[PDB]
Amino acid sequence: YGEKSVYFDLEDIGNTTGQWDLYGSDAPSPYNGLQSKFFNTFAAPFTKRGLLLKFLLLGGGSLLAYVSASASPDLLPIKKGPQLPPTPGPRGKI
Amino acid sequence: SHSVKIYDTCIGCTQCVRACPTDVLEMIPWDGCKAKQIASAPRTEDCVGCKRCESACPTDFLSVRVYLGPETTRSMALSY
Amino acid sequence: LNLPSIFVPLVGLVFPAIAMTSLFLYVQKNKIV
Amino acid sequence: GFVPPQLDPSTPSPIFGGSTGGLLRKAQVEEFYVITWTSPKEQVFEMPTGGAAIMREGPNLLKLARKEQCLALGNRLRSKYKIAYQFYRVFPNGEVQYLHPKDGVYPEKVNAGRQGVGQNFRSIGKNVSPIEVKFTGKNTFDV
Amino acid sequence: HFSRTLAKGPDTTTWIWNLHADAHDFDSHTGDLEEISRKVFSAHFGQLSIIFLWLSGMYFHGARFSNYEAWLSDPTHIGPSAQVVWPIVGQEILNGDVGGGFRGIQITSGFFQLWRASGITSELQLYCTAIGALIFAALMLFAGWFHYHKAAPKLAWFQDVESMLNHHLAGLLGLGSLSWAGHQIHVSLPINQFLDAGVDPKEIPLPHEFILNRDLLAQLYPSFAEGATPFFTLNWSKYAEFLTFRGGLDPVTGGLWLTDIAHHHLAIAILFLIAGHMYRTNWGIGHGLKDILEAHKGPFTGQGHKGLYEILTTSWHAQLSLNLAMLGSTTIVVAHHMYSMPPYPYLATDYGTQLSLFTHHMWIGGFLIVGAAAHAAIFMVRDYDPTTRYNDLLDRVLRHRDAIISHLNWVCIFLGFHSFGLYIHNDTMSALGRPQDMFSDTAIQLQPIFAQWVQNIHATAPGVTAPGATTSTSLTWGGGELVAVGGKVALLPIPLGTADFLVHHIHAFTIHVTVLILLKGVLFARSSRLIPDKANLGFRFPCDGPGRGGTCQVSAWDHVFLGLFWMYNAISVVIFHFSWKMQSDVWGTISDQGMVTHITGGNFAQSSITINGWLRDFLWAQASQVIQSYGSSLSAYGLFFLGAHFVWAFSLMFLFSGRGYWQELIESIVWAHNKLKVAPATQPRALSIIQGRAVGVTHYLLGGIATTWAFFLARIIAVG
Amino acid sequence: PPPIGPKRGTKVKILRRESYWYNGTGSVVTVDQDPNTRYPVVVRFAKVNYAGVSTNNYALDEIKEVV
Amino acid sequence: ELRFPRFSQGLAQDPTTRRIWFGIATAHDFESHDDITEERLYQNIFASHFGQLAIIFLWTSGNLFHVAWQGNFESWIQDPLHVRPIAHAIWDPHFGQPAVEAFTRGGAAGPVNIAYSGVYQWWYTIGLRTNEDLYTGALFLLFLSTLSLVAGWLHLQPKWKPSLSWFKNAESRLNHHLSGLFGVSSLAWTGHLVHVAIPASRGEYVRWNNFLDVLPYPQGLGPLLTGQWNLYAQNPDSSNHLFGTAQGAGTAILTLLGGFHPQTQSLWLTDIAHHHLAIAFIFLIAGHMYRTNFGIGHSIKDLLEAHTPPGGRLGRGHKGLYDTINNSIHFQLGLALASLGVITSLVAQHMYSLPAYAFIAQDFTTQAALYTHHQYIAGFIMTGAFAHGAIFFIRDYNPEQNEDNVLARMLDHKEAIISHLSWASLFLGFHTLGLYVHNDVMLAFGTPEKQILIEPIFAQWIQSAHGKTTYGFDILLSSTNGPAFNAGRSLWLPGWLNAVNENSNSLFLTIGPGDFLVHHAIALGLHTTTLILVKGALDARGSKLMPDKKDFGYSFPCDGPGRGGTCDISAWDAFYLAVFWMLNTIGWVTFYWHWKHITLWQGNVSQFNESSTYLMGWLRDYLWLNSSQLINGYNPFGMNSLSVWAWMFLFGHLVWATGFMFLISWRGYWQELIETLAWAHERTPLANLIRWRDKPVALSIVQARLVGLAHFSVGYIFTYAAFLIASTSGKFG
Amino acid sequence: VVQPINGDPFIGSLETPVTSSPLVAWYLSNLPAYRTAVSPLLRGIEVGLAHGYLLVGPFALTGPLRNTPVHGQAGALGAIGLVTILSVVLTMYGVASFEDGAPSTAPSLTLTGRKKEADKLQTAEGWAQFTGGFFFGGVSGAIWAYFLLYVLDLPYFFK
Ligand code: SF4
Ligand code: SF4
Repeated sequence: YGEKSVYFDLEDIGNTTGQWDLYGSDAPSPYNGLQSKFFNTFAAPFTKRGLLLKFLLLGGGSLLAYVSASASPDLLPIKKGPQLPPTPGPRGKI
Repeated sequence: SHSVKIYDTCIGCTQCVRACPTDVLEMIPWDGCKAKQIASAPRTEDCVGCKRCESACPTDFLSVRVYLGPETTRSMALSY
Repeated sequence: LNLPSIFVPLVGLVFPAIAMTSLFLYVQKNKIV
Repeated sequence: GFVPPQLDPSTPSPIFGGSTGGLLRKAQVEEFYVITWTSPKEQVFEMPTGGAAIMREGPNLLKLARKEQCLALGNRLRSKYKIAYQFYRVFPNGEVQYLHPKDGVYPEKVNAGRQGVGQNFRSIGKNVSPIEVKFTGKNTFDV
Repeated sequence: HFSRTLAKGPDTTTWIWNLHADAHDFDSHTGDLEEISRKVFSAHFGQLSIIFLWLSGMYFHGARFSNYEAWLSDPTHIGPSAQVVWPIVGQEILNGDVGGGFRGIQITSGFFQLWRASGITSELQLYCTAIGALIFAALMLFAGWFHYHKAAPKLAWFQDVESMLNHHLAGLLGLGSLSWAGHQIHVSLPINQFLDAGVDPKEIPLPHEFILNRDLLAQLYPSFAEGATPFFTLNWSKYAEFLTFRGGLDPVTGGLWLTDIAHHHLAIAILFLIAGHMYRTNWGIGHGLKDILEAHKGPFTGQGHKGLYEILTTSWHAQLSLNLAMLGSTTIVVAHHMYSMPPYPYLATDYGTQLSLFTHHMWIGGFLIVGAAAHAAIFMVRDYDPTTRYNDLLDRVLRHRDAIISHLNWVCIFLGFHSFGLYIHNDTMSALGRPQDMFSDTAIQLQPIFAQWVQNIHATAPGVTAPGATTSTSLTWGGGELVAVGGKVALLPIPLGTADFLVHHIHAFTIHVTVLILLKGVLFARSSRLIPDKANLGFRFPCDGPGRGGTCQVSAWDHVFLGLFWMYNAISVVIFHFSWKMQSDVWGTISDQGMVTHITGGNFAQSSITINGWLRDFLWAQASQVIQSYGSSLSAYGLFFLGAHFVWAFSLMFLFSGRGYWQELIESIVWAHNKLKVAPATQPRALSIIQGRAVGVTHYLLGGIATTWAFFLARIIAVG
Repeated sequence: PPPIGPKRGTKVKILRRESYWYNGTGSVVTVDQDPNTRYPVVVRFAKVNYAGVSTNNYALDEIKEVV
Repeated sequence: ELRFPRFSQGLAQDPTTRRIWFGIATAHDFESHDDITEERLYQNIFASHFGQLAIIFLWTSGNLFHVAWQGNFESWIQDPLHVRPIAHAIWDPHFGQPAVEAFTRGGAAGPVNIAYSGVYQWWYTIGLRTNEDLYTGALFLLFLSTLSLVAGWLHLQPKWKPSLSWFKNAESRLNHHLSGLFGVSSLAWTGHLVHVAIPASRGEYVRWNNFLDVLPYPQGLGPLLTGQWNLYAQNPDSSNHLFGTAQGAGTAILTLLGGFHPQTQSLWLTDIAHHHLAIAFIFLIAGHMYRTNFGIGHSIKDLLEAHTPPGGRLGRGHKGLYDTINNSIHFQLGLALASLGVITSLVAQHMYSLPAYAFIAQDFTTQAALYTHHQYIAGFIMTGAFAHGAIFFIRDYNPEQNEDNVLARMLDHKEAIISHLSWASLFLGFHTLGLYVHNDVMLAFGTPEKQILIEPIFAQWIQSAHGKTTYGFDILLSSTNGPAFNAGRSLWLPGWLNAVNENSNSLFLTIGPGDFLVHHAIALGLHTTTLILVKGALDARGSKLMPDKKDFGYSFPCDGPGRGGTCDISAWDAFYLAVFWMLNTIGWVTFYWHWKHITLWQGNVSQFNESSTYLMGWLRDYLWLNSSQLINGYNPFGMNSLSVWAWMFLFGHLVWATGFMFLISWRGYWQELIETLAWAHERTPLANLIRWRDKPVALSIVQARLVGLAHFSVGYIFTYAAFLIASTSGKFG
Repeated sequence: VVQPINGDPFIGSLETPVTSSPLVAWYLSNLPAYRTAVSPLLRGIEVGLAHGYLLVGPFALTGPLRNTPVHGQAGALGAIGLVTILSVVLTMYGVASFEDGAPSTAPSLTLTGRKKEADKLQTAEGWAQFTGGFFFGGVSGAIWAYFLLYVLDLPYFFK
């Protein structure tokens, strides 16, 4: 592959089909050691996907429900309720 | 894959074979007509279902029939 | 306790989220027998 | 009989500037196709993916994403020019399947040795009603 | 054409349709470029003859069945009328009281203003013009016969583009502009000055007297007393009386100053005379178009523009596509500039004429642009040949068509969201009782600051960047000046707010989508990933079968089919915007104390930011005139309104269905006719797929456009 | 041996259900004498079918002689 | 059974997004599933039916519970003509304060919706009085829904799965459903009316805790046993009776009065009880016709084989029809759908003219809503009947077993049937449209006296024969002396004649030329829709263009561009085309009903009578005139309680327009665009790390037709619902 | 300056200044997503920090409570809610796309053809670690932006 205008090679299909890494970098970690140690320690319990999905869904639903049920009336008009006498209906309807 | 069938009213004119865009059909020897040949469909895994072959057939009713079936990457003509 | 303030978010937001997640995971499975 | 030709991987490709209509991830993961031919001289032709290319004198090898593209280009080569061609299917593991022309003779020309597939020896009006194949898993045309 | 079309399909009715569909597709009849060119030349002469006949009709109807003479004496309180109907089955109710002791149909073509600007004062002059136009139509017909059946030119004559450009630039446009400037200086200017001085039209001197008596013309402009001496002595300032650079509008007639127009046409004539000496024909001086094109290379490897001369010299369709695009764009620009800077006297206060002219020329421009797309696609299918006529730039475009189309698709989606979703946001907020959360002037503001900056620059231009101009080019820019004629507003500064921002981005969205459809049709006319050999199927074919998932409407013709709908959508929104904005903020009546009352009282700013506002305050409110017209002179508009709704509804039967159903039904109907022995000699067939699409789109566009036509005319005649 | 099928120019009625000219009338052009030919009778019709063809091949038991 | 959908390996192996869409679309077509058998088909259908019953019970339980919890049923009972019933409360956090103020109605403490389904009047008429009754009903219906789910699970297990022979027992099912499902249910409802609802209409509160200690009649069962049945009718409620009270109350429980209750403007409950008693006994008699296992009864097969004319033009008659019906489920579904659609239209026609619920005639919005709702449902059911008939012809019909019977002959002369339907449609369309256009031209030229105004004299004669005296005719029941008049002179004439001669109601409304024109328009719609559906059904097996259509199934895209082109050639496509005509016909019907009634209710019938004879009259005086209050639901100056209906009006217009995109543009354009999008995604940095697992493709041809039709229908329904409700309720509440 | 990608004319891509400029290559290679040899958790931390920090502004300044003395808290809470939704969707994509124990699906070739270690991001465990880092960083960045804007009250052009 890549010799005398040849782009096909059965011994290297990855090159022939263009399965490259255009921008991937092989450089080592640029982050400081202590910073990485702190983040590895404190972000560990969130790295389990099966537990994370259930935790996110349940906790988020609970938090949303709690926020909705505890909203101040001055912030949410639907909580404040009507403040004016009702408008009359047509032909005497109430 | 789609299904393609040839019926014995074929007159062996070869037009359906020429019309196919994916080389599904071919001609084989026969003794049932004056032309002494009949169409065949050995490569239906490459058939896309365009029905050009039916458009090319001169008999009434048709001697080549295409029945659309389960869809695949080849039948849907996907290049990605 | 205002029941609508709790139930409307659950039926409009949380339950659709759970149902859509479960249906997506069910239709993405490569092996269901 | 007929011995299918072997695919030579050291065959040059036509001179082309590139385009956005070439191969995609399907060639990497599923399959692609290769068409080869021999040209008497160097000359301009139309790519099936858009744009124009220059075919070299001698052997030419071209990579494409679908069999339909290969057959369209081959028909153009046979009709406009007078060039014999053949194309193959290539799999990600490297195995090669020779495709066309299948037995060295074009399908539209009758040739001995071909076995019939999908032939019903009756007129099309003799197919049964669907009720006769209900719950049986067959087709009224599958005989 | 008739013989071959009949021989193709003699046994079925289909051939009949083909006979009409392929009448003028000359390239399909023969492959010889010379014969095609000769046919095109003769057909062009035929079109010119038809146009001359139409002009003759207009002038004759103005001379015989019009109140032009009465209107000339009182333009403000008399409505133009040039069509009268016979008293049959009660249709004489259409002869309404237009004014000046005349009953007829009021016209909105603006011919009275044009004739007044030309200086025509009597019916005899209109008769003479009609007779001359008839003579010219006959001459065009004879020339069309002669240059095809007797004296057809050769192919090398047609391919002389240098000479054609020189003659058409210096002879057609330059000399035409100069001769019209002569007419305006010597005929239209004094006649219009006398008319503006309140002189009886039958007492105004005849135009030729102004040529045979210098003393008569010197009383209006003293410079004419010196004759042609200042011109030869280069003391041109003496002609400053009738060659001005004022700007603005004439306060008496509401149009542009005629002296400005004469000076403009003189300058244009000089410019085109200079431009017409660029290309080399026979004397070894001038440029070569091929050399100019081949001299523009680029850093992107080889030179790109090389080879375009051969393509544009050997393909009629490429020339037609490019010329259609340019001419359509010119028509749209004409509409804008004619509304904003009214060139005819008493045109600005004739609201019906202004609305009609703007809308009509917008429609013409849109149709022409779509035609440009269609013939570009036809060139791609039929004349493109890289092995014989190669061009680099076209090849590169074809090699990144995918990137082009993907970027255009994204920009269309972005524009659609961030423009129409703002209207939807406004509707939702208003319905929810939250007006403080809307996108409006009294809420979250989206000001078109760049347009306002341009308006301010053009309003403050006189005296700084254009010292020689008395006022700005238009009263729309600003300056705080209002021009009123006969108690009606002609023009005044046009404010721009949040609603204008929203609607302009609507226009951008619709235009980008129409471009997406047409350009996709062009760039994939020959092939695609789905259909590798689409060029062999042709320009106009219904599909390539139900395979590959289904391939309906892949041809470039079907792209033109869809682009027509999107063009209709875009232009309809444009003309609705114009109508509502002009009625709300410009047109109106001014009292003796300077109080301005607009037709709809300035409701555009607050009502046009929601879809419900357009539904209620534009459609529902302004349809009152058309739906209440029965029993009056405008009842024909109500009848046409209903009929156009009917035609539009009828088109959906063709657009929604398919031909297999109709052929199967025709089978039973044919059985019924056979049983009674009344069978037709020609076998009936259902319309082809392509013909079904064509019929559907034609009746859809006709119904919609005619509906809007009746609505606009009824509203503006009854209220403006 | 005598030739099989009707003579040239004979008027026949079509009995094939899926034929465009079913229960119609055609004229015999020629009959193939090869015993292996499954549809030897060539029939021509006045009206073309949906595909533009006006001739077809039929078996002996798919046609009926009419006068 | 590898991945979704599990019931189809052809779809499960599909690598595109199509696999998902069709997976949803084919889920309930059991006959097409892999390795399906007849017994499994019947069992799955049984379980699905139990599911449908469970859903229905849950729906009605929810309605009852929300009315009890958030409604004002008790206040509405006290003031029926002035209190607006409440459907349910509103809790929407997107609301602004003005919306909260505007939607607070009916005495509630917060924003609510006003009910238009008529449940208040219905439940009040059948004896419900308090919130506790509604709560008990809701709980009982919830229990019934749970029981339905349990039974659906139970009859699917191996122990309790019925066999095919049980499912194919027609005689026993017919006997049980006639005697038990209809007769016994009607008898039980008569018992409810006598024991509970009628006492409730007189101030007597009878519940489960005292119904054994309260006599429905003062003399109990004495008159029934002694044979003096007339004693159950001698003291009916007087003309000054107040419905909820004992003032003027009688004691009769079965009568033959006729006419309307003067206060509630609805039918007497006593007449309803007697009617249901008679119907119950008629069905009980009818339910003993067929032999199951006791040696007495008729055989359906024998009856079908017997009816064969000796020399008439019918061939073998009804021979073999029993097997065809009993072996084809699609035939049974077609017959059932046809009957149910007819019944739905009859219900719509009779409930507006002969109301049975107290105070519902005065609730104009409810009347209009109910009529429009049930007529649209009936139209959809009518289309479905013919769809499943065509399906029967494709999948189940066997010519050999149906030789020379009625089905074979119907297939044999399909051309004549189609030709005659086509002629009828052409005649109706030509002459009706011509009359309308002639009248429009006469109005345009200012000569309204030259209109062609044809009186509907046959319908006027029928109205006169039923007792109406508006037109001055002297046909039966309107003349002083007559045999038919004298026979029923004392039976029911005193009430019926008074009812028909009071024009305040909707009983035999006065009609004129506009009624004639619009009725012939409705006839055109019926005949043309029938033409489309019948042509689809009879050509479903094949035609000259496609003689082998039965081998391709009920629904397929086309047969390609050959033979001249074959778009929309399948029977499914005929159903698709017929839905548009059904919508158009029902639109005409409901426009007519609503305009006539809205002009009657305002006291301005001259408006309809004068404007309905030309089309501009319909456009201006019905649509444009009645849209003003609706379109002012919100505007730059504020909003009111109609804002939701204005928003829904615009929403319907938008969905209707969106359907046009799918209907007009077709697939190949979109597929070509999607390929470009796929390239773009694969080439974009930071986004090509994300990969689709189902390859994106454009929607299929048939899928596009279905989606476009769905958007069209939803937009149609929502737009007209918004207009109807807003226009009626803005004027009347 | 426009060439076929990596010199192959028949791969469906092109090299342009937009795609192949050395500055563009350096910038893209120094982003967290393309640090193929670094731990997925830390790259997820960086991505989450950035996006959670940037999400505060729109919610705080455009929301329904923008004209209320609690607008900053509302904006921060909205940003946290959006971060939670995005984390759920990331977990869904990871569960659907990657089996447990399957090898990495990332390319193992450089532009010059040199073989490399496949990126561990394209695995079940790697994607889960990246998602956990993203959630933690998003919450932390939202809190940090809120602290800078509405606790210290630093001078900003609009707040
Ligand atoms: S349908 Fe198209 S691809 Fe299939 S056999 Fe016929 S011509 Fe070939
Ligand atoms: S529906 Fe019509 S246009 Fe579409 S593939 Fe079928 S025949 Fe062609």
